[PDB]
Amino acid sequence: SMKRVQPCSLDPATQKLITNIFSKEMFKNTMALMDLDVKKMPLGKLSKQQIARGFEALEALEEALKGPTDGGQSLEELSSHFYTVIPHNFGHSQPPPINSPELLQAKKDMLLVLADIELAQALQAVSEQEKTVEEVPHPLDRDYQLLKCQLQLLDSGAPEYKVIQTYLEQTGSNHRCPTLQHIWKVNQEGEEDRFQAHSKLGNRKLLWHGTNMAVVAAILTSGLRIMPHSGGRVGKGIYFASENSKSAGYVIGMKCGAHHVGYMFLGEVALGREHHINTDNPSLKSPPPGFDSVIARGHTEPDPTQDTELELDGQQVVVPQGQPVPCPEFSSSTFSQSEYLIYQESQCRLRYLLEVH
Ligand SMILES: Cc1nc2c(c(=O)[nH]1)CSCC2
Repeated sequence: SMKRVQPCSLDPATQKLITNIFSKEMFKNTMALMDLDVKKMPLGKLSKQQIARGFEALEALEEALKGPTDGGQSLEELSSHFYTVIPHNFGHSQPPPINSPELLQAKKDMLLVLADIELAQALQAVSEQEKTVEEVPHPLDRDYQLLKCQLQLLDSGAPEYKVIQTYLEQTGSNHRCPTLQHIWKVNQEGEEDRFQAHSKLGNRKLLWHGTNMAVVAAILTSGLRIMPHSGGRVGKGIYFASENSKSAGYVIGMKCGAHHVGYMFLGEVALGREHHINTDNPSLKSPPPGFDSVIARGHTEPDPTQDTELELDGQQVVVPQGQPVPCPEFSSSTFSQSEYLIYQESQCRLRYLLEVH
């Protein structure tokens, strides 16, 4: 007969977060923003098979792009097949040909977001145990438990609160300053074991990772990942910034009522011996031999003399506290702001999640 729904155990802020990151409207908004046809590709219709087939179309396009003219299919023809697999919407005009490396990576980045949307759908599937029991958790407790990631809301007087607020305020944009609403301490267990492997590795820094809302659930469940087909200015790794304003550019938020809500992570990254670069290298898949990280160095860096430390699981972790200052050694760099790169998932541990407006 009628199953009982148990009261929610979660505080209001965490309830709102959980509502936001599993929101169907949000997921569909993200798809429409990536030019996808949500009518032809419903959320409940998304499959891993479809996404794999899309990546296979992009791989064929990549091969056609990298040359030469070998008498294969045209770029228009191979685009047309991609759009059969992954329906796009451009006001019912024909979609554009995927005919440049820039556009190709954009379609790769899109499919990676769609893969993390699919993940959140699959995660929500009702299990057979859940159908037999006569009392069920509040839907938000259920969704929270699916993450298998401990979240703890921080209050104003938490040991790290002011340190994190200062990091945000001092390294964020001077005019378009993102407003802190909430901070959660993040404990994704199953990250801990692989992270402990790097315990001898010094040079740890708390670094920003801005993200769109559509991939937050996947990150909470899985950690920050190096996905096949991922890339960027410093190659195939996980990207962090010491400047909030740099990471805030990657925060795709959503309109709530009269405000715009978005999410940013702080990860503890074991950088070890750093290799500094000053020119883009999209082909990097690891640091040079003897290095543990690659730092694309910017014209500016948060004033190192203002750096502080937090103790996280018995380790000292550098947290920038200073406004960006010019670095004369990197004044001719192709990077205005630094991008911090690691090339294995175990060198980072999620530590904090911030809600910003
Ligand atoms: C998704 C994401 N990308 C990057 C950053 C980020 O915070 N998020 C900062 S470095 C440049 C790339």
